[PDB]
Amino acid sequence: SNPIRDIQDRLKTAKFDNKDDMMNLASSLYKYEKQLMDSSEATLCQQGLSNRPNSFSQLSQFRDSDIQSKAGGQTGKFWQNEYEACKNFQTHKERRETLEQIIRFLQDDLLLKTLARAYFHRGLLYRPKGFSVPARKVEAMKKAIAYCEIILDKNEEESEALRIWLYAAMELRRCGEEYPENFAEKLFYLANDGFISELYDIRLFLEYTEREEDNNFLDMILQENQDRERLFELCLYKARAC
Amino acid sequence: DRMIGKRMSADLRPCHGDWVEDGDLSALNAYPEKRLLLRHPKGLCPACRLFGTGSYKGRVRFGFASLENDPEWLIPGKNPGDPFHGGPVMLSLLERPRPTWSIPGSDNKFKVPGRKFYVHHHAWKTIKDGNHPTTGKAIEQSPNNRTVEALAGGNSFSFEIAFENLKEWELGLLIHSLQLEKGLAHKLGMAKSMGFGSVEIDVESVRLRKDWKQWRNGNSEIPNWLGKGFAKLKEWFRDELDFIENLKKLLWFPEGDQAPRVCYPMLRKKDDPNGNSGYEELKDGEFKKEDRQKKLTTPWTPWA
Amino acid sequence: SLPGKPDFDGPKAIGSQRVLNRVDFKSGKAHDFFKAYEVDHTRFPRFEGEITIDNKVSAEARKLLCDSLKFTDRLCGALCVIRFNLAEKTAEQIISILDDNKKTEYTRLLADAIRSLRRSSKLVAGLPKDHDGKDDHYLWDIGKSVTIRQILTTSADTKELKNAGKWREFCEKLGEALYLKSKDMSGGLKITRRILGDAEFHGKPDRLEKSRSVSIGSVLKETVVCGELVAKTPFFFGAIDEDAKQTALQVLLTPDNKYRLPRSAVRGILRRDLQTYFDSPCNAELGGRPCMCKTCRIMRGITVMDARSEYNAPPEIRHRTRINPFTGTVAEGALFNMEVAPEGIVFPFQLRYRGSEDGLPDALKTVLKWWAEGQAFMSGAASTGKGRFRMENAKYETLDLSDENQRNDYLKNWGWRDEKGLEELKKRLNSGLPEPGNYRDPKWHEINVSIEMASPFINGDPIRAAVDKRGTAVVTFVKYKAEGEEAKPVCAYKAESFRGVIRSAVARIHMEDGVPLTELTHSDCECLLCQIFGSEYEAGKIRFEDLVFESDPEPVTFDHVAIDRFTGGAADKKKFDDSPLPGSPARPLMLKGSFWIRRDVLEDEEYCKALGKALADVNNGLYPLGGKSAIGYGQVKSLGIKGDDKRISRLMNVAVPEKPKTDAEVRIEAEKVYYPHYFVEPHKKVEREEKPCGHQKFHEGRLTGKIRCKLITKTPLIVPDTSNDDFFRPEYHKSYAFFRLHKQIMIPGSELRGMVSSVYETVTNSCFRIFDETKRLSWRMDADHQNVLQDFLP
RNA sequence: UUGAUGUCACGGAACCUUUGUUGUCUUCGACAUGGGUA
RNA sequence: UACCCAUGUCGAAGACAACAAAGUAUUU
Ligand SMILES: [Zn+2]
Ligand SMILES: [Zn+2]
Ligand SMILES: [Zn+2]
Repeated sequence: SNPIRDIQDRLKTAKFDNKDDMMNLASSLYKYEKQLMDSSEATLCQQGLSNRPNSFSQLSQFRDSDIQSKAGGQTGKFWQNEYEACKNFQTHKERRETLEQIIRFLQDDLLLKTLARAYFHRGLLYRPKGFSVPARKVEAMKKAIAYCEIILDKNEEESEALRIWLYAAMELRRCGEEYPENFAEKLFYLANDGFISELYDIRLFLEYTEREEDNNFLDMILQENQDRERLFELCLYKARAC
Repeated sequence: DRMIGKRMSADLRPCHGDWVEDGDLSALNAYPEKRLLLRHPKGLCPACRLFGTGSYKGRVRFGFASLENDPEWLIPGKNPGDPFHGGPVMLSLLERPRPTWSIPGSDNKFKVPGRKFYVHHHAWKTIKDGNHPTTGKAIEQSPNNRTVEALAGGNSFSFEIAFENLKEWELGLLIHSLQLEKGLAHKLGMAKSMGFGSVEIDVESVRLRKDWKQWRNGNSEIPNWLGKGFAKLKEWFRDELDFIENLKKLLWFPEGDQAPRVCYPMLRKKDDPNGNSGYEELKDGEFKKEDRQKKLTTPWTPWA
Repeated sequence: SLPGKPDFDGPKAIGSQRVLNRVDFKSGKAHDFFKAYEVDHTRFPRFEGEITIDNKVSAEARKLLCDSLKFTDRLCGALCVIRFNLAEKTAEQIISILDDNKKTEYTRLLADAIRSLRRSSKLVAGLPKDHDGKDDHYLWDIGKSVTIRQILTTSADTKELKNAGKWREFCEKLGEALYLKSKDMSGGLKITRRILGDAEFHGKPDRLEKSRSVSIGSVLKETVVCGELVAKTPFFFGAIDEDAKQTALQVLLTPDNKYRLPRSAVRGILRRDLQTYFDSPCNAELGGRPCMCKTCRIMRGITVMDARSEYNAPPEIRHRTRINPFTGTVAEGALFNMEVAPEGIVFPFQLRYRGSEDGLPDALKTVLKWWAEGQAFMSGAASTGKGRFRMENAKYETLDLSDENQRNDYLKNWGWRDEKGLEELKKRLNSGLPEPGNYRDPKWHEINVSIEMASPFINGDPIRAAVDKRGTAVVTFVKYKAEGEEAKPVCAYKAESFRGVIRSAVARIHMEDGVPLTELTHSDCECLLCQIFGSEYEAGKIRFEDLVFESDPEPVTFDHVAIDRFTGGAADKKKFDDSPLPGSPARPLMLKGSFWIRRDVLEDEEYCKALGKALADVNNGLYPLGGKSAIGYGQVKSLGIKGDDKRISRLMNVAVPEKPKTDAEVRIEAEKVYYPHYFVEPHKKVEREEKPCGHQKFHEGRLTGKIRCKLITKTPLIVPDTSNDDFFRPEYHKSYAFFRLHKQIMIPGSELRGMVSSVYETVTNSCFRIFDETKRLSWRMDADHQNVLQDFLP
């Protein structure tokens, strides 16, 4: 891999006002540290960085607290996006490694939201076997809820945090746990938003339909686009709506 | 204005070294990439690859040497009934080297001149007679000088070197650095500048691990390894191997009843009953600043 | 309730929360865990209450109630009977001294060293002096106002701290405070969290379970077994105090600092060994009707006492590290330390079994025989030799509780389960154990090891070096054995280090699908290294103990110095020394010990072949023991094993050319005088490689072996013995003998390494390996108007 | 500070993996100090 | 704001750099 060389290339290009530059620099430095912690074969690289005063000045500027902490959330969000794109081309082992890399890197509302979504997706990988659910599935969903509640304690209108909280609450119910408290109130806020962001939301608006006995949002579902991979699941939601 | 690391080419500085560039490197103390500012951009030189560094274990092991025969001492012991202890010899003052002599001034003209080596000579005969190497006056006890028990010439030792994952050219140049050539010697131990410590090494045997259950005699392959070593030096440096020649001239052992006189000057010629110049006279005569680094880097250049 | 209903600040005022785990039988690794508070009975032995009875209740109901209360023998998880300041001030002062004198870099070392003083206040008088025998040591005389040495001497002489327990408490609190101050300098105390698997798991009972009536019969007997469990190795029952950060791995202790053998561990080990006997794992989950497998039915009759030791000295602290196989150096972050309990501690042991069979079931008789033969492997860290016990002085008898006379006698005495009743019951127990019928051999076998070294040896401990009177930079490992309440020191080679060496020897010469076993990650892996030595997913099948030295040698100290390649003198701060154990060809060091190997490994010819190959290479001298083998320490003369029936040990078994004549010419003039030294000017080009040869295997095409050499003196040689600078006595005039080891004239390996390294550096045109880069030169001005003095202005 | 016709929690080993290790010749010569006289 | 030197004495280095805990599959 030679991650030291990658750090040189980024340090040549990078300027501190530019998101992509800092995203790339943070990514390269994290990969270097990861290879050290793994005792990888890349640890045989004994070389250092060239142009020492320039490299020192640029690294010293990057490691400013606000610069690196800013870059952290953006790198996490970029990885989370690229995961949710390539999720269905990956095998289980490498889906797992991707998500756990995101979690370890991120361990600001952008960071918390990204970490909550990463924990939600890590939990989805576990599947029940026989009449037993893995404990780590419940653990992951509870940690997602815990992260979501930092945002919602100070901004109850935040749609993404609210939706992640509601998804995790529905998975808790699926595992045979109870709903967490104030599920009804938060599920009522979601209906005050009233728009489908992703396929999971269709299952929330049906829960709202069955609870408040309100039919307004069913026409959104019946008009949803058919160009989806999990067509059978969408058709099952269509049947419930009808 | 400069730290001494800036008075030599950056290529000859240690591979894994200290921060000499202008700045306060402690600003990155919390993060792993700080180490990359302390390492050469192109990696490890041969001696670092063979003998190792703080971040890379070495590939050779040096064992203790043991004397083979009954000792032959420089001076007979106080009790003639005991041959296993020798008598004392008193050395003249041992003082620290001064780099300000080799680097005469703040002018950027003056570099680090090179690697120090001590020459071979017999001033130990004067010390055995109890006299100072330069002045010839009797040495006196002081809190600052030493008395030692010293072996004579002709004592023999044996020791072993273990090695692992060497290239053939590496083993060839290691054998070359051990045995040298007939007419050359190493220096070892205390008081090298007073003529003590000339030693010669000879290989007795090389054995090789073929695998976990077979070892084999390697004596037959020694010439091939030496050939590859010298071919490697040609590949790196082509014809311009002058540093080898200067090294050999400093490793040369005087033979044929030759008797070089080797000593440091006195501080002033009035202090020397032989009548040669001291440092205070030399520093504006032969070893004047514009001439000093050339004379010091030319083997066996006389000062008087 | 407690009598008088007193109040406390909270649960932590009365007890400690401890993790209790569940171990998967086949992998040997924990599946999950839960937590509870434990409250010690010596602090809170008693609760009191009332039963209120209506007058119309019959006499027979009253009799049944009273007999039931006497028969009830356990509640809230405990066997029972039913009847009817300085350290803060010192830390602040020492921190002020350190920061006033700009010596804060030593905070961590001081914190660890002061913690080490907790075992005896007399150690304060023993703290090292400087090399001149004077109070200017670089740690203890900082501040030379008062010094640290004076602060500690005053504290040790404070009458409140004269009690050993108070001194231990003082040292521990002070060490923790200095540790936390040292952590601030590194950016604060921060510890990496686990991604997932960090939550407790509680068993869920089943509410749809069906009701059953079961007879079990009137035949019912109780067997009592009494004895001792004796520590034949050091042992480790892990338990972390969350408020104690300084130590990474910690031992379980009572509140008054006695060592504890907990009930939970003993039950877990009994269940494990019973499944080993029957040779069938139990698969049952928590909750639902009780499991009916043969192990669970026995465990439902068993009772065991929680036990503690009379011995209460502080634990040892062991250093531990991990080596990166590619570079041959410590891996990033892999330095940690461990508390260990000494061998020789004795625990009371009492077991009881209730059942309808005529005695102990045959499986339990076999397991107790295994324990009596010294294969009670009870504690954690088994792979590195911790936790082997022998059951000693066993006695037993069976009481028949179907007999009404016996049963009334039993009820009258609460089953003889209190201290006084126990001392009566012991008068009627019979010596020995009941012999098993269907006996099965123990699953582990002992291999005896003996190693011979013809060189010095060190297994370094710098913290012990910081407090020992001798005052070198590093000294060798020692450990302590308990006798009564006395502690005796023994020089040893750590079990962990020896395991590491053997594991490396095995891994470097085997492959899986053409990849060395050193390079694998070992996820979903079935390689022989996982099979023998274990992994992060399953326990290993070979257990290494510490090795001890025969005939108790005494350490020797050697001096060292690094030489600047330009000046030819001592490099600025790099003068140092060590204290290895002396070993030589005439008087070699002898190491003895043993390791335990599971019998299914000895039965497998392939695994035996692998171990044999590795120990053959250790016997050949390719793997030195301990540190600093670059300068000649740790060299194995031979290694031999006994006990395998030769299943492992079956595998363990042209003149040099003339040197050329030199071409060098030097011409000497008889009247001239020459300088004692000259400088070799290097070539401009240094040849570097970004990625040197890795240590993780013997690479094909490269060479490995030994060079044997002859050295001859041409002029007189001085190699001094600097351990004594006054040898020729009839600041003073110093004098030295020639270097000797066990009265043999020798040259150290470090001298030869440095000598040859200088010439090799010059021949290959290498960098100046040793060189004082950061020195700043300066020169005197001269009395010269034009060139100097007219440029300096007021 | 329980609630009562129903508690196998003595129903659960803080267990598992990690080499206090890597690098270093007990060496060795010119240097200190600040004026003085017109 | 030009010129000129004068005196002979003396031990140094005594550990430094790195790591300071990290990991611990539930499945096409
Ligand atoms: Zn180098
Ligand atoms: Zn069972
Ligand atoms: Zn494996």
